[PDB]
Amino acid sequence: PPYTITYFPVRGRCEAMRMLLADQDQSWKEEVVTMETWPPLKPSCLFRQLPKFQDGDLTLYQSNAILRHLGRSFGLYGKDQKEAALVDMVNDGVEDLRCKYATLIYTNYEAGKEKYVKELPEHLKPFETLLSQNQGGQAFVVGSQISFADYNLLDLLRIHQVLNPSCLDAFPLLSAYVARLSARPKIKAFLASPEHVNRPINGNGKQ
Amino acid sequence: PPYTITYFPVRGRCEAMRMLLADQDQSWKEEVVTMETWPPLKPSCLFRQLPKFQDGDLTLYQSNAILRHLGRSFGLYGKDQKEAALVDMVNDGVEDLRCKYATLIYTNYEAGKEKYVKELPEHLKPFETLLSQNQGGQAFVVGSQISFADYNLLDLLRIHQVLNPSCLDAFPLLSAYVARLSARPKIKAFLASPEHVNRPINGNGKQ
Ligand SMILES: N[C@@H](CCC(=O)N[C@@H](CS(=O)(=O)O)C(=O)NCC(=O)O)C(=O)O
Ligand SMILES: N[C@@H](CCC(=O)N[C@@H](CS(=O)(=O)O)C(=O)NCC(=O)O)C(=O)O
Repeated sequence: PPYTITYFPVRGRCEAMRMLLADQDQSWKEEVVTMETWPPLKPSCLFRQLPKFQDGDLTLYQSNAILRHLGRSFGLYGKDQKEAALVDMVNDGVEDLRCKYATLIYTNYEAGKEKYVKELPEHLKPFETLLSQNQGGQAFVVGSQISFADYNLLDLLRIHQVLNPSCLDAFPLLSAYVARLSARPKIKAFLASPEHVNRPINGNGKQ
Repeated sequence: PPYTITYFPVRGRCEAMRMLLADQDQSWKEEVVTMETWPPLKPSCLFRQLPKFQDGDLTLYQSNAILRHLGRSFGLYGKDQKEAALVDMVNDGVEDLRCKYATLIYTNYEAGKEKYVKELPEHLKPFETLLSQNQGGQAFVVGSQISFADYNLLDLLRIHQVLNPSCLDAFPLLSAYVARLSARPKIKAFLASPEHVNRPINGNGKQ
């Protein structure tokens, strides 16, 4: 610690790590980058993009690398080696779908939305399946304790319910899971926050 | 162990993990899937895609989760928690470019090649820089020993020299890096093996 997140004024790729830190009782500083401060900041960013994260003397880029680091710092990475590998698997499945939603939103929202929405159940089904194989869907996506991939999947499922309000109809454990995890008191508090409610999900007005 | 890779007849998302295993003196079984056997196997794959990897009784999917699993299993994840964060970030930068190379190859090869090749220096310069900062570029991408991220970046660099043979000309540290790590005796023995040589880089004939 201390922690500082530098990012655009959107939820985007940082709302999962914000919920993690909130649920872990951490406080962090928000360095908001606007349209005017982005073109000069940009060339000093290693992969020329945001997020950027500072944790004491460590500066990190790449949102999943920031989640894996916080996962190691708070013991949110499985109870053993097999479990760590399964948490990585789920998080990459989350990242693949997060990538397709970003392409839809930012590049083909109007024409592609219905297509996207029609293929979506095949992309959500693997998570319903993991949840049924694990402790009756009553616990987390891997194991009996929360991992960084649960914050990232919770975020993904919540932005997709905005995109398509009935997308979890065929998936009961996924609907119960969104409800359960959203009611965790520090996450519930964060989701009610002005900071959370006042920023768009994405940076182009589409949602 | 034992290790079985199930995948299509290509280098694709499996050559980095094949090189890692060879360099580590491991043997593995190759289960090759074809156009005829893929449509029945596809519904049993968790995220409906290959590679699938078996390590004794652990079945994994997601190419980077498999590489992180092997990094954990073989001490190829940096010397401490800060280095592990850095290895994760490097590997995620490789995956972003790997996913753009796959879009060019599979959706836009002929029309996109020139624009892709023009933007490539900007996507390679992050790696050159990383190397500049690490023992003057004479070691690996993070620290003093190899990580799973070096296997993945080396594969990414080698398939980009096939795409555009002069791409590393402005990047002397990356150039030297490819030469150095490809000369590692077990990787060089792998790279000359018919098993490697006869496998196409991609599944559609483009390179
Ligand atoms: N792989 C990167 C992707 C980050 C990325 O795409 N960043 C975007 C912002 S956002 O889509 O995540 O909101 C960016 O900085 N874009 C500005 C630019 O490319 O100039 C990560 O996961 O951190
Ligand atoms: N995130 C997955 C991506 C795997 C993926 O794209 N798999 C392709 C094969 S390849 O492009 O990597 O060669 C596939 O299974 N395609 C068949 C299908 O989607 O039906 C990973 O990293 O492993």
